Amino acid sequence: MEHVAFGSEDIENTLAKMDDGQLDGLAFGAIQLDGDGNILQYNAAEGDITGRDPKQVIGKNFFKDVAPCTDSPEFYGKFKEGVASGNLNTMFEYTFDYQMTPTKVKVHMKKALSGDSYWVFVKRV
Ligand SMILES: *C(=O)/C=C/c1ccc(O)cc1
Repeated sequence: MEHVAFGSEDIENTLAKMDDGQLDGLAFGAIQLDGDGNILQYNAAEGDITGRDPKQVIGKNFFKDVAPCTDSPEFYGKFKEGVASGNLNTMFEYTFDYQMTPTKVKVHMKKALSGDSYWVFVKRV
């Protein structure tokens, strides 16, 4: 397991250093999106929660295709606001329920160090 806690203050720095196998070693789900919501990275822990194949969701749109329950002011709205302001860093509870059993989670969204890149981190609650 990679030695990284969900919600860490410097999580973006740690993950900037990681390859795919490393991201798959995290204790929590990790998705990297571009500013339009297209899926750049998706780790094994996230697929364990959602039943999505991390190898195949890459390239799809998280808000339009994969996770319509997040296409809402409460999730997508916060993403959009943080992308626009340039300082995305927000945490909230949510329920994921499209093509998976309804699952309560805690979500942390945070701007990545690489350009036009934004993390969505997920753990069960
Ligand atoms: C609601 O439709 C949420 C769906 C979902 C959330 C997170 C994922 O990684 C995959 C699907």
